[PDB]
Formats: sequence, C-alpha cells, structure tokens
Amino acid sequence: RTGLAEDGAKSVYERLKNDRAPYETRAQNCAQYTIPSLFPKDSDNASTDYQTPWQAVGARGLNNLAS
Amino acid sequence: AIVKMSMISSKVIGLVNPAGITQPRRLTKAQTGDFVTGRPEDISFLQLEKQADFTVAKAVSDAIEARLSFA
Repeated sequence: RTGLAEDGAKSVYERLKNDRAPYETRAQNCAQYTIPSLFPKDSDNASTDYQTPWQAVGARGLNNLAS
Repeated sequence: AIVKMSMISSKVIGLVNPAGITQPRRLTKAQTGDFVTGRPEDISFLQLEKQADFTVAKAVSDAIEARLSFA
C-alpha cells in the first residue's frame, strides 16, 4: 500500500489510539456525570452496574439537546 | 423511613409522672364527667419530636419524585 499505509492498518490504529486517549477520558467523565451507560469504558462490560448520577440534570439536558 | 415514623407516632402511651398525685386507675374506672382527683400536668403522652428531620426528608423525597416524574 505505502504512503501512510506501509506499516499496516493495525499498526497505525495502535499508534493513533494513544492520541485518542484524552478524548476518551473526557468523554467517559462527561458520560459519567450525565447518563453513564451512553459511553461505557472498554474494560466495562456486562455485569457492570451504572450508578445513576445524583444531579440527574446532565442526562435531562443531553436528551433535550439531542432531541 | 417516613412511613415507619408515622407508624411509631400512631402508638399512644400515657406517661404519668410518679411524683404527681394522679392515679390512672381512677381515670380508667370513670364514665364521662365523673370528677376525679388529679392534676392535668401529671398525665402526659410521649410524642415523636422528630419534626425537622421529617421536613428535610419530605423535601428530598419530593425533589426525587419530581425528577423521576418528569423523567
């Protein structure tokens, strides 16, 4: 393939995943304070309970904005 | 918690001060009227004075109910 593709899709994806980490962390925080189930963590899987937010306004606003 | 507090308040107990002179036996063995020797301050009833806690619990429960309701 060459030109931004010689190494391969897997290698470039792994390299770029490190630059995606801060966005994932901020998204996870935002999801946690709003509806947490929207943006689960990679480690998070079934059998995990999403403690609902205390404020319960971030979720309302998220739904309202999306709609 | 609120319902259990109400149930506790339902029970009525007549707290009579031993230092007084009112004896509950003559209060019980008496028809309507029927002047009986005693003093009103001798007989008293215990009460659930947990009132402010009731107000705060009611406020928080109402807030939770409102958010759930519009949700």
